[PDB]
Order: sequence, then structure tokens, then C-alpha cells
Amino acid sequence: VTGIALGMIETRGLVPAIEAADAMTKAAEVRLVGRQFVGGGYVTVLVRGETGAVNAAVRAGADACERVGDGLVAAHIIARVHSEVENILPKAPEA
Amino acid sequence: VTGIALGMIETRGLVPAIEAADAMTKAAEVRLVGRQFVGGGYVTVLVRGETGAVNAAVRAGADACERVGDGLVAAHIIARVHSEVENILPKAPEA
Amino acid sequence: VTGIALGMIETRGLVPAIEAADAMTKAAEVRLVGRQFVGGGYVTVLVRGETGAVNAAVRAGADACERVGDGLVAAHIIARVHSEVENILPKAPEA
Amino acid sequence: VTGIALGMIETRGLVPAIEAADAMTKAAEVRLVGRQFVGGGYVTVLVRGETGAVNAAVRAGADACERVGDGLVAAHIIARVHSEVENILPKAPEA
Amino acid sequence: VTGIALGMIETRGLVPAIEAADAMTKAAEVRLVGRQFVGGGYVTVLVRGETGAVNAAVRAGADACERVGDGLVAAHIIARVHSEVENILPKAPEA
Amino acid sequence: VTGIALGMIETRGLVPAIEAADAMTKAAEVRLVGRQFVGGGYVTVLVRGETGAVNAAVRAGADACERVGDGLVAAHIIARVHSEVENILPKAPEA
Repeated sequence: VTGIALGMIETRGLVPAIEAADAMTKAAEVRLVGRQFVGGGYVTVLVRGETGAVNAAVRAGADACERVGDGLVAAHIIARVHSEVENILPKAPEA
Repeated sequence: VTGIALGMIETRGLVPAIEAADAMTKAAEVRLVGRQFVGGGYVTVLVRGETGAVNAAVRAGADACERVGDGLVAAHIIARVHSEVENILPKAPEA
Repeated sequence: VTGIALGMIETRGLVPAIEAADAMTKAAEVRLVGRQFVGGGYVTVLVRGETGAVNAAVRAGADACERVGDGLVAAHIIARVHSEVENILPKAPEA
Repeated sequence: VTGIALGMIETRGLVPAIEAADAMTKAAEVRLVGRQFVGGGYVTVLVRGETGAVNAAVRAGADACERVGDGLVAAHIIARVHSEVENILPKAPEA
Repeated sequence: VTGIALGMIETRGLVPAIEAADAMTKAAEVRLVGRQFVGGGYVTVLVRGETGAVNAAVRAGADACERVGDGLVAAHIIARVHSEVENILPKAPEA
Repeated sequence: VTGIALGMIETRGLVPAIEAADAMTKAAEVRLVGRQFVGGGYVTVLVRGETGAVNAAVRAGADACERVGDGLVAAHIIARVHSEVENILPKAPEA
């Protein structure tokens, strides 16, 4: 796979997170690299790919959870992070 | 057992979670694979099975906690996740 | 002791939790098997016994904390959980 | 020292907790056996002693933090817990 | 250094905490002995010194963060804690 | 690199945090030294540099997340912390 764009969707609840997480990977060719628990209820999900692929993922992921549980927080794409920032980005999630 | 659909119910409180967790397994043939603490008070419960089995579980689990403690958050079914997503799904809960 | 019913009281604060925890064990013959911190402020307390014993525990535990600190969240009894669910139930609390 | 009554004060903030914690021990002869972080912002402080000693502690501790930071949550005394309950009570706090 | 008074400022956010933490040490001769995360968003910062030194620290620290981020929670001085209470006070923060 | 000014942006959500984190490093020459989870939903991001560099970073980082997810909390610069304070500042984030 090996694109490096970043898709991110932030939710309130893990349940919306997991639909997001899944609709995203069903959408385009992304890699789910992280699911984090931020405290306070937000959960983020994070996937990497090429730019087209990651643009689609997030769109699809957005309108999939927007009404699941307590809903969507943000949904956002950095087509190319800076190497400085990959030091806080996970490689693969913790199962 | 070995179905792979996913049942998920998100709650506010562990106490509603545990009724959910139990009414679900009493309902159909599902496996309780996870109970997670999301921070901020939501707790999720997660079970796997075949599709029929997991459709029933969640329905039953929903109307069982909807009035327990602080109540139900979401209740949702992914009849078939993508392997990318099983990397954040637990296999069995932590006792 | 060795009943298997379940008593559960959910609170907002540990202080209400501990009165609950104590009035419960003073009430009937239950075993305090868990005190968990759910994040977000709820704390749950959990005890096992026979059915009569655990019915009484919770009643007594309820009206004991209902006005302690930030108060009672839920109070609820599963006279018989399913073995699937004992995989998230603790055996004895962590001191 | 070795009384076994229990004094408990629950706060919103550690800062009110620490004034409580200190005014309490200055008040009567109690032992500070625990300071716990409950998540969600409440912090509890817990001390043991004889009954007179622990009655005074809490009174003094109450009106000492009631206006510190975000304030007092509860303040409560179990003159004698049940041994079942000492399994969730700490022996000495974690420094 | 080795005074034993205690300065404490509680905040909502780490960012106000860190300005506090710094304006305090710039103010008088205190030792930053702790920065704790209380859950729920409050963060506390804690410094030791002589009494004059620690009185000044906190004043300076107060009006420095009162408008940073989500702001100041409390700000408070125990000129002399009881040894019972030093069992919950850290010696030096965790970097 | 090796400046020692400090840039800090506090957010509500990790997703705004990560845009901040990235726009900052794209802005000037800073080092991302930390991303912390404060509990309760705030997340902070922290970078070091020279003064000019770190002034720019934060400005850029501010108006980049102000509308991402749940948004910006604070945004703040200590051109020179005190060595006492570097004992709570991380050296490099945890990946």
C-alpha cells in the first residue's frame, strides 16, 4: 500500500469510531494505522494511503457515523505531514 | 461458534453495559469478545456471531439497558468488518 | 458463600460508592467482588451471593448513598448471568 | 494509632483535596491511608482512626476546602466498615 | 533550597499549568516538585520553598494563567503541611 | 536545531492537535518535543526552537485548527522557561 496522506475522524464514542474505521477501509485503499482513546470520550481513528484514496475514505467514513451513537467530532485530511509529525503518529494500532 | 458479524452497544455507565452484555448473550448465540472503557464514561460491549444471531443480540441488548443507570448511547451492527478493522477489535475481553 | 446472583450499584464519586459497598455487605450475605473506576466519574461496586441476599443488599445500598456526595447512578440485579458474561466480571477487587 | 473508623472527603480538584487531607490530620489523630484519583476530576482522601478522632477530622476538613478551587463533593464517615469492604480500602497512599 | 511551605495552582489545561509552573519559579525561590494530571482536565502544579518565597510564587503564578487557555481553578498555600500529608506529596515531578 | 523557546497549543480533540502539530512544523523551524493527553479531552502539543521560529509556529498552528473538530483551547509562548520547569517538559514525544 504505502501512501503517506493521513485520514482522521474524531468521534464521541468508540462505536461511531468503529463504523467510521470500517466504512473508511471499505471505501478506498487506506491502512488503519491507529485507534486512539483520547480520554473524555473522544476516540480518533487514523489511516494512511495515497491522496485520492484517503480523500475518499474520510468522506465515506464521515457520513457513516454522523448519526451513530454520540456522533462525529471532526473529519480531516493532511495530504502530507512533516516528518517531525510522524513521531506522534502510530505505525499500527494496538489490538 | 465462529460467526464474524459484530454487535456493539455503547452505554453511559458500566452497569448498563453489563445488562446489555448479558441480555445480548442470553438473546442469541454471540461471543462476548470485549468490554472496553472509553474514558469519559462511555463503556462499549462487543460480541461476534453469525448475522441473524448478532441482529437479535443487539435488539435485545438495546431495550434492556435503555433505562438502566445513565442509559444507552448507541447500538449498531457491522455484519462484516474488513480485515483492516479487526486489528482494533479484541479477541476476548480482559477479565 | 458462593451464590451467583449479581448486585450492582453505580455512583458518581467513590465516596458514595464506598457507603454503598459497605451498607450492601452489612445488609445481606454478599461478597464484594469488585470496585471499578469507569472513568468520567462513575464508580461501580459489585457483589455476589444468593438471590434473596443480593436483592436485599442493593436496596439497602441504594437508599444509603442516594444523598452521599454526587449520588446514585443506577442500582440493578442480574439474578443469573450467563457464563459468557463472567469473562468481564472480576473475582475479587484490587485492593 | 490503629482506630478503624473511616473519614472520607471527596473533592473536585486535587488542590481542595490536599487542604482537606492536611486540615483533617491537623484536626484529630487520624492516619491518611489514601488519596485516590477517580477520573472525571473528583479526588478522594481517606483517613483512619478512632471514632471521635475521625468525626472531628472530617468536619474540619469539610469547612477547609469548601471554597478552595472547585470545592467539596461529599464528606462522610463510616464508623465501622465491614471486613468485606476493607478489600477496596488502601492501607497507605501511593506517594 | 529546602523550605517546606507548599504552593499549589490548579488549572484547566496543561498549557495554563505550564505558564503557572514557570512564572512561579521565576517569581521567588521555589522548587517545582510536581505536575499532576488529575483526570477530567484539571492539572495541578506544586512547589516547595520557604513561606515568603512560596507566597510570592503563587500570586505571580495566579495572575499569569488566569487568562491562558481554559484558565485558573484554584491557587492556594499551606505554609506547613503535616508529615501525614507528605505521603501524597511528590518529591520531584515525572519528566 | 536547539533553540529553547516553547510553543504550546491546547486543543479539544487529538485531530485538531495533529493539524496544529503539523502546521506548526511546516511554519517555522521548531522541534515537536511532545504531544500529551491531559485527560478530559484536551490534548497539548509542544515544540522548541529559537524565538522567531516559535512565534511563527504557534500563530500558524492557531489559525489552522481553530475550526477543526472541537477546536482550539489556548495557544501560548514562553520564550524562555526556567530550568526548574524543564523537569516537566518532555524531550521527545512518545510514538
